[PDB]
Parts: sequence; C-alpha cells; structure tokens
Amino acid sequence: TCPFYKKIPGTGFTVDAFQYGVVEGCTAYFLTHFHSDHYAGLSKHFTFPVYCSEITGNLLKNKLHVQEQYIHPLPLDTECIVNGVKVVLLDANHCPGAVMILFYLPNGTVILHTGDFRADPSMERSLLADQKVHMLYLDTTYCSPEYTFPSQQEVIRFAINTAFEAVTLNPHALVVCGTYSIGKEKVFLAIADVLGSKVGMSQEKYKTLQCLNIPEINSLITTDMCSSLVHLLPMMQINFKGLQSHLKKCGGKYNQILAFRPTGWTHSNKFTRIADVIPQTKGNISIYGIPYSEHSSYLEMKRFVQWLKPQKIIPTVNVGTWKSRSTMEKYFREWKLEAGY
Ligand code: NI
Repeated sequence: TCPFYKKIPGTGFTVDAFQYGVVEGCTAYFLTHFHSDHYAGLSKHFTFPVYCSEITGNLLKNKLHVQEQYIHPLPLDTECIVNGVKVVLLDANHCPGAVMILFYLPNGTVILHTGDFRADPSMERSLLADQKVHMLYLDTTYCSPEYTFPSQQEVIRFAINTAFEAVTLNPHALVVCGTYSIGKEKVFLAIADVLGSKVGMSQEKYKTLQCLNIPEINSLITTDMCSSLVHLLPMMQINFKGLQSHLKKCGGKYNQILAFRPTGWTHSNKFTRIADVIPQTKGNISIYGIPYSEHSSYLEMKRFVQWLKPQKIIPTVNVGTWKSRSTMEKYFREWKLEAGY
C-alpha cells in the first residue's frame, strides 16, 4: 500500500508510486526521473496515464517498453492542465530528464515536489520566483551538516587533469569509468573529450544514452571497444579483480588502467580535500573514488529552503527511522527560526 508522502491531497495524483498495484483514487501517475527505486513496478503491461519529461518518456518506451498510448511527456517551464489541475515541470539538476513538479490545487494551495534534486541558486530565478509555496515534499538524502562535498565543476576539473596527465605520461594506459544508472555522464564525457576519444560501452548502455537528448552524442560514444581508450563498465566490475580481467580482454593494446568510481558522499570527505585525493593501487591498476553528487549538500539544501520559506515540509528520503525523522525535524526548525518565516 502506497505511503502518504507519495500522494498529492486534493487531487487524483501520485508521485513515484508504481510498486503498490492499482492505487485507489489515482487517475494520473507522475514519474520524476528514471532511477529504479522511483520507477519500481512499471512495464509493458501498465495501463494508466504516466506523466513525465520527454527524456523520461523515451526511456519508458525503449527500455521498459511501456506502450506509447500511456506515456504523456510535458515540456519544461510551461503551465499545463492535467485532469483539471494546473502543473509545471522544472529541471531538478539531478540526472537527465529529472524534474520537480509544481501543483496548483483547486483550493488555492501550492505544492512543490522536488523529486530527487541538487539545489542551486539558479532555481531562485525559475518560475518559483513568482509565488508562495505552502507544502514542500523534499529530497532529504543529505540532510545533516556532516554531508559536505565539492562542486561538480571542481570534481570534473580533477578528473580531466588526472586522466590527461596519466595518459600523456603513458600512451598505453586505458581509462575505465564505472556506472549503474543514468546520471553523472559528464565524468566519462569530459575525460574522453580531453583525450580525443569516443567512449566505448556495451550495446545496452549505448541504447540508454541514445534516449537522453544529449547534443552531438553520435560524435561522443560507440560500441566499438577497439576504437576507444575510455571504456564504461558496470560499477560492480570497478575493483582489482574485475579490472585485471578486463585488461586481459584488450589484446595487449594496454599495460596500465586508471579507473574512476563516481560515488556520492563518502566519510573520507570528512578529512580529505578534492585536490589531495589519492587512489588505491595494486600493480599496474589504480582506482579513484570521486565525490560527484547529483543530490544537494546540506548547505545547498538549507539555502534553497530558507529562500523558498515553505509553511510545511514533508521529507521523501530517510523516512524509515525515528532517529532520522527527529534529526530532520530539528534542522527544519533551526532553519525557520534563523530566517524568521
Ligand atoms: Ni535519483
């Protein structure tokens, strides 16, 4: 049964609620983004209207085979009427196709559902500038002050400079990057651009990327592994055993691997600056963990909420323990007392 924080009151709508069977009273199912914990339950046998971005709808049709007659893509930044209710989709600064949803309820209440997001000051100049929000359904993934990490731009600078130095020192080094979902494509795209290479990958991953409306993508990626010196592999293979095994398959073209694991936050962020990050090494294999986040830091989250000044917050992440719920409620009250709303 569908939990309360996935239902939008005063509407027939749910958000990211496909794993509960037929939800009583639901006339339209919204999907914020194509990540498995959020789409859990969708397939070619789904027969209710799904509302989403264009990129999410391309993934639903090609990867999950949802029939076309049930996919309702909406443009961004544009007032739309759905089942008698005004809605707007906004860019979430998460993975490709990820949105936040503004709902203008028939009684005058305004709700913002962030989906998953990485808050940014640019959101202060979206269509949010113009009006009051009563209720905020908030991605609270990193809602505690210990969660610090650098800007995506600083992380990419470190990656590009590391890869270029290594391959210039040894033209026979291969670069490998891990992945297990959409998101974080700038990591492997930026490294391949500095090296003058396309990115090589499986047919299954190439198919996924072809759904994402990335400009000039045909110029940037390939299934011909032999033509490429930046390879994508499943995240599970980014370990000394899996990398050794991969290097064997490359027919003596290469004699070294440099590999990247984009994670979110890790407790080494408590101590080490991005500039000082070092790899784990075994023989001719080095592995870097890089803190590339597609979720708000604590400070970015706090800035957004103190600007928006919502009357009520409903967290959508870390909701399963009393300790997590009490910690988040304490920070929401701090924020409200500090800013005066
Ligand atoms: Ni996500």
